Amino acid sequence: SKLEAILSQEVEAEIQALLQEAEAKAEAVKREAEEKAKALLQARERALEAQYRAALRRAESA
Amino acid sequence: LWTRAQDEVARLKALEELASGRFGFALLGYVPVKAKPKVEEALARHKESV
Repeated sequence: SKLEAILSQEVEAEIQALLQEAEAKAEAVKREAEEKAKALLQARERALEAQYRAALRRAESA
Repeated sequence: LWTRAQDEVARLKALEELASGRFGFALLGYVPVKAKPKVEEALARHKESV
């Protein structure tokens, strides 16, 4: 009834705070998980670019 | 101070006689029929009068 609903609503407020801490926990994982993915992609294209510049200076000196 | 302390200590000792319902709780006892209106007047102070 309404009385059990108010009680399970207090417990649902605890549960909602529990989902909010779990959701911000998953977010605090995956924001920087996405950003380490992009940091990998950045450093990878930069290492390839270094190899490209070495290739061009070597071919033109040959 | 002694009166408030004896009152709070009696409330604490009375809290030992409760009957929990797994994050929820019940209680039971007896009282006369002549104070049943006073019992209801006390019962109104519960949250939705649980």
